[PDB]
Amino acid sequence: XXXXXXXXXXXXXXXXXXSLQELKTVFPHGLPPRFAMQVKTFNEACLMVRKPALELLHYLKNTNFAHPAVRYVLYGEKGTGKTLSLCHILHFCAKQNWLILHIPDAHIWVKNCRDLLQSNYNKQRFDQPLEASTWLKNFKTANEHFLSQIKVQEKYVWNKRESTEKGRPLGEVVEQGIMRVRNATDAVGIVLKELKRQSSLGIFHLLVAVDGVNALWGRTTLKREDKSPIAPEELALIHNLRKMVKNDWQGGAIVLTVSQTGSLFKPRNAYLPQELLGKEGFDALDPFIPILVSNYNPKEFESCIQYYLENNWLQHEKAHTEEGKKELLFLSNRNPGQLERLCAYL
Amino acid sequence: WLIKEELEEMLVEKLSDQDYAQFIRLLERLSALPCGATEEDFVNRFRRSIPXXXXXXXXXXXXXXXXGMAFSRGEGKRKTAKAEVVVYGQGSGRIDVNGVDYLLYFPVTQDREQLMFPLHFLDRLGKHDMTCAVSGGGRSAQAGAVRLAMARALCSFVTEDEVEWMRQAGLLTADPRVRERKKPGQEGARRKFTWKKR
Ligand SMILES: Nc1nc2c(ncn2[C@@H]2O[C@H](COP(=O)(O)OP(=O)(O)O)[C@@H](O)[C@H]2O)c(=O)[nH]1
Ligand SMILES: [Mg+2]
Ligand SMILES: [Mg+2]
Repeated sequence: XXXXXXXXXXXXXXXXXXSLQELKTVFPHGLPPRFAMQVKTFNEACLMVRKPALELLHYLKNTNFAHPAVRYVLYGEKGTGKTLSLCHILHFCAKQNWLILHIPDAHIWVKNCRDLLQSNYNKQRFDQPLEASTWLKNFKTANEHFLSQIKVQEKYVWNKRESTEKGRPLGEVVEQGIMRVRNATDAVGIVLKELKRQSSLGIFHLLVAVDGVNALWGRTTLKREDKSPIAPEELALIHNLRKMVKNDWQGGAIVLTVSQTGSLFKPRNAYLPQELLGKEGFDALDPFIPILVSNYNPKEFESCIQYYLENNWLQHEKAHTEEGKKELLFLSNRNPGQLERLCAYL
Repeated sequence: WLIKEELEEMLVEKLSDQDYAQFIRLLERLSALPCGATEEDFVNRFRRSIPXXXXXXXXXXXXXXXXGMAFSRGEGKRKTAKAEVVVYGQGSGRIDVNGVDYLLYFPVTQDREQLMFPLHFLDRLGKHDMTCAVSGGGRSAQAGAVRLAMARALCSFVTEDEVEWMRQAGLLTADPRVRERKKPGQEGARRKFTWKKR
């Protein structure tokens, strides 16, 4: 299927490609691991375009940066393809030369943190250096041009012996937060608040993409040495990140996603926004655009099969028949994540 | 021919196997020649007749009043698990289980394969639309019950010939296999406490 760049309407269910340098540039952060497999396997980065992706992109074409920050939501069944329908957006508006703030899984913040550091600067907030540092190290390669341009107007204190005073390029702040890892989180929050402050200017076009928003108000796994569980409130990273969904600001766009897979305490089958977010989440999330994500339709499906045949990735003999199509259709219920797996061993 | 017990009843006489055998042997000699009228009557005395019946019983279809459409409702039962499956003759391929989709209700691939069996057999895979209610037991048991119920509800919409195929595929026959009760003084109904020679 034929393509050039992300935005075309009639190209629904066609194959968009990107380069490897385009890939290291646009997704320094994680790309969905199954798809990183796809890419490292086929040497080619390839994708198809879906009706919700089209819809979302056309909403992003009509955007007014004078208007307050607009929230979007991608919801759907497990492995229904909602995290990649985030990346479509990502490289589109990154090729439009915007600020791309991408957190691939919020859940990695709320769960499995080796080192919980206590910081009372923020009045009982905990910082997670491991995550902060990784996130910053990707964000560096994310947007390079914009990092030297931004001039932060603030005074900031890292240490008694260390400080940075206003008139500094932002990239400086970032890489100085990476070098000294213990305070990396503080620098993350700082980068964040000043990002939102500078978004008032026409220099910042901000796309804030947080996948697994449910993590923000959800119940947390991490614990104090008293065995007492800690709120999502108590996390420096999260407390600061909620501030970035708040719709208080201009020039930005926030695309969001509600996961099942990475979540905590939620049942396996709940793909509906109000469940995953809960009361606090939904309420604190304000009017948003609830974009449903669903299974491949027949056309997208025979398209996916077309594509897999094209790469000779189906190595089974009888895979070429209409028989093979009917089998894979019925076993997958033509679900993107399911078909991915049915082909992997086929 | 009569059993030994039936000749014993006919003559009001205890018999021996050898004797019975001798006689029946003689009746074969009789049948071996040209058969007269009274000859045939004579051997008819010692004749009996037996029934044999094999067909999978075919339910006439049922046309629903609401859409004016025909459906067939099957019931499978396997191993603590019963399932009921209503199959609609004009489908989108939709298959619903207990009010949720079949992919979600059988995350185990194996199960979905079991489900696929009858439909892939009869090449009807997209053609039919099924509603399903299943209860009892664990997942494989359930998927198998649905297999039986479905393959039963699929013989209204199939040809009279494909039926004998589904029999020889073993789709419509229940699974007699079930758990065997532990026995007291043993372990696992078969497994025994370790036996000691000394
Ligand atoms: N061809 C194609 N594949 C996709 C697309 N979106 C997702 N996939 C694949 O389908 C799988 C499921 O997508 P994902 O967003 O991770 O589902 P999630 O687990 O519900 O978030 C991924 O491994 C992708 O490789 C798409 O737009 N086109
Ligand atoms: Mg996901
Ligand atoms: Mg045992």
